[PDB]
Amino acid sequence: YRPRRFKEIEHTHGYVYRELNQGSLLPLVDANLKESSSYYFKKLMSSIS
Amino acid sequence: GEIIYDGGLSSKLADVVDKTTEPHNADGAVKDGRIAPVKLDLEKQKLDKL
Amino acid sequence: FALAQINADDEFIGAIDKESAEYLDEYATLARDISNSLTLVKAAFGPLER
Repeated sequence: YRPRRFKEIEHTHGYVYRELNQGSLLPLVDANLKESSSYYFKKLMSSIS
Repeated sequence: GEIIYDGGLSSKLADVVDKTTEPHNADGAVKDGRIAPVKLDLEKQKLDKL
Repeated sequence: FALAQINADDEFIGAIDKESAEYLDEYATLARDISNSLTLVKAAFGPLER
């Protein structure tokens, strides 16, 4: 796979702002999930009809 | 005198599209029998449907 | 006794499930928000006392 080319002006004088922080889901995951699992499972079933 | 050769219809090797094109498979002398590329909505900056 | 038939033929385009792939990609956005929100609160409030 490869990206598509932009306009010629954007390749010569183009600048972009980007952030490199992917982060982690651990702070939300790291918990006692016994009580909230049932509520999560209900939402999981509704995602697919 | 009589004109034997004065220009004429000229063949072009290739045409060049001046507009940006969406990804596509071959649909000319070669036709691709596979499914067209699937367009997926990814890398959403703001959360939606989650 | 009454087991409903579940068909997901319309959901799959070849071997790609567009809806599932897009839903899973939103967790990457949530990961960025969790880390950024935690850092921003830490710098603004610092250690906490009760």
